[PDB]
Amino acid sequence: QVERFTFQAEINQLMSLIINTFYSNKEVFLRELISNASDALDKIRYQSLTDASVLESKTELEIKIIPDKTAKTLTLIDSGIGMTKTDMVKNLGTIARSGTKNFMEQLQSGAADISMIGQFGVGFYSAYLVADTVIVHSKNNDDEQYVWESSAGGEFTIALDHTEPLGRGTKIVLHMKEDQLDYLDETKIKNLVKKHSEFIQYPISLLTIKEKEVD
Repeated sequence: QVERFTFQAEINQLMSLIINTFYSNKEVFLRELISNASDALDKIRYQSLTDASVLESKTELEIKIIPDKTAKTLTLIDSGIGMTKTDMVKNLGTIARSGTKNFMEQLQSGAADISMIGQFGVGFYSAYLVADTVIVHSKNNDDEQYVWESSAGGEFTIALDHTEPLGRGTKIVLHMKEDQLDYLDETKIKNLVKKHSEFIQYPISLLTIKEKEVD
């Protein structure tokens, strides 16, 4: 069963700004999503320093990135703390901090730019610089696996997830814009991932799917 929600007014505005106005360093999205993956890993790691048994659902702490030219998708998977269902509504549909609300005014005035979005915990929405639709699958130790989706337009959905179990963590699937497809190209994505993960302390693996006709 599919459950439907409205973005908080500010999140709608953030998303319109990202979708409808111009910004020339769209590649910032990758920095933001890798940073979010790192933070979720930090969090499970932190818990495990008290109770190593929290890692039982999935023992590796790593990040995987999978460009798929045929599906037109860029997938980023981490084995971080994951989000419960309520985590997901809170984190991907709302703003918590008043600081985040006022940053939104600074941003919308043009005084701040999109690249500082992470300082205010909404770096995720930068995915919409390069993607028309975003799917987030997540699994936290204290809840079931859920799947969130939004193509923006003021609304998002959440459903029980019946796809491949993560064990623990988050998988973000960006359905790429027609014009932003070179982010799926091997050399470009390799360089970008390298550039934007230099201080990340978790292993990051990049997949390359090659497809050749056999003659």
